[PDB]
Amino acid sequence: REEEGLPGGPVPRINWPQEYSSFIDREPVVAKRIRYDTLASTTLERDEKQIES
Amino acid sequence: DIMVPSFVYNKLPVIHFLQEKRAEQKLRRVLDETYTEWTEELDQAHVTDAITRSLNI
Repeated sequence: REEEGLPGGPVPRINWPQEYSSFIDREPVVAKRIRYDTLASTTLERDEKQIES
Repeated sequence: DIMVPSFVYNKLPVIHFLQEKRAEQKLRRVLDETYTEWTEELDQAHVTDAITRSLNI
């Protein structure tokens, strides 16, 4: 995945155009989008040389 | 020359038999004390959760 260039972190299977229609207030939807967009832009990996050491 | 030698000869088979059993007993106890030891290590999911929390997500 890193070679291809896709985001390192997991990405949920969501269709935000549906979520916007579903919820009445944008605040929870915007918060969810912020959380997932921050998650997908971070590499949840540690150094398994230092960990093994 | 005669008497003690004969009675030592009579003793040999039983002592040999008993000492063989004693040796087998030691080996058996050695095997019986062996038990695979499985260790438990901190699950990495908690590490992944603390990583996420540190991001302020």
